[PDB]
Order: sequence, then structure tokens, then C-alpha cells
Amino acid sequence: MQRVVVAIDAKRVDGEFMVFTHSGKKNTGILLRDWVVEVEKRGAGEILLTSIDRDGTKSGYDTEMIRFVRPLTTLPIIASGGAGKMEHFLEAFLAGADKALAASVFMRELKEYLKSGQAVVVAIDAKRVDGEFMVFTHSGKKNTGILLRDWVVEVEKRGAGEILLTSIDRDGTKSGYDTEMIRFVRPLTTLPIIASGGAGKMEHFLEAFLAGADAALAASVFH
Repeated sequence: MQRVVVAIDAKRVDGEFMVFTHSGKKNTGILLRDWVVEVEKRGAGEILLTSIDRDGTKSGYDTEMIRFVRPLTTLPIIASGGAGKMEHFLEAFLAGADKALAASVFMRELKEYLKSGQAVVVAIDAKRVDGEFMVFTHSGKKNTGILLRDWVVEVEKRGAGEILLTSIDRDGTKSGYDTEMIRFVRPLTTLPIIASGGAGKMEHFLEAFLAGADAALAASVFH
């Protein structure tokens, strides 16, 4: 509820966990240790902690990084990058992550087992295509031909605990969240929705919550 989520991407550099920007390409020179605190103090309510070392590998989550960060923050940590098997969610949860972000999918048992507070987050990226909301994969480059409407429903049916809903249309713009898309999606799913793509002012978060978002992601207005 009104959760502000901050995306932190990190990677090992000379045996240190360094924070990266620009899709994990730019070494900011800031230590993961320092940023995680600064972010909490700055007022984040959740951390999406992406391991650039694991991101798309199937080898499992970066449990080392997760354990590294756990002592440093009180915030819920969503682990990201590396998932390939259901146990990995257990593996990440054991390491201290409060949630895990499922790998790019192009779950009903774990959902039942979690009894609460811990969830699997599923990323859905969508875009306007001929006035239709379509799911895209591949950083918004590939249309899947599946309607957002249908996929949100499917995802929930298949036992996801939460949806990370990225608007390819707003992502990178700093012009505000895709409130239209948020509103389209909201009645379709009972899952918490983390809105993503578009933040540019503190006022933009308010708009997303109003549009029906439970949490709002920003990778921009911090890093």
C-alpha cells in the first residue's frame, strides 16, 4: 500500500559490490553497502535488488548478495536475476529476500506453501499496439501477440503473488506512470501491482497509487 520501491542493480567489481545504472552498464562507483542504507534513509519502502552477475543465467539467485544486503536494511528486499527453478525462490527466501522476481517468462504449489508476506513477483511489460495493450518481452522489443488483458489473468491463475507492471510506453520518459495502463489492469487482477516506468517527480507516485497501484518502482529518480 503506497509502497515506493527503489531498483538497485549491483555487481562484483574487484571483490566489492558496486551499484550500477543504465541497465547495469555504468559503474556508479558507489558501494552497494552505502547505497542500500542511503536509500532506506532517503525513504524507500522496498528494494528491488538485481544481481547483474546473475541476471538471466538460470543458475539461481545471488544469495551471496542477498545475505550481504539483509543485515544492512529493514526494507523488504525483492530478489532479482538468476531464477530458473522453483527452489531458487526458496533459496532466495532462505537468504533473507522478502520477495523474488520471476525470470522472464515468455507456481500454484509455492503460493499455497507460503502459509505469509513472502511472494513471487512476475514482471509484465506492456505497450500500446493499435490501441491494444500487448505484452512485450525482450526489454519491450518483441511483441508476443498476447493481450495484456489475457496475460494478467493467466499470470494470476498460474499463482503469481504480485505483478511488476512495466509500461514500455512510459518507461524512460520521466513523464509519469502509465496510469491508463494501471487503470486498465487493476480490475483484472487481485494481485498487488507494482507500477513501473515513467517516474519523474514525487507527484508521479501519487498518481500511480490513485490509478490503483499498490507500489511504484523507480530506478531513475534515485540512481
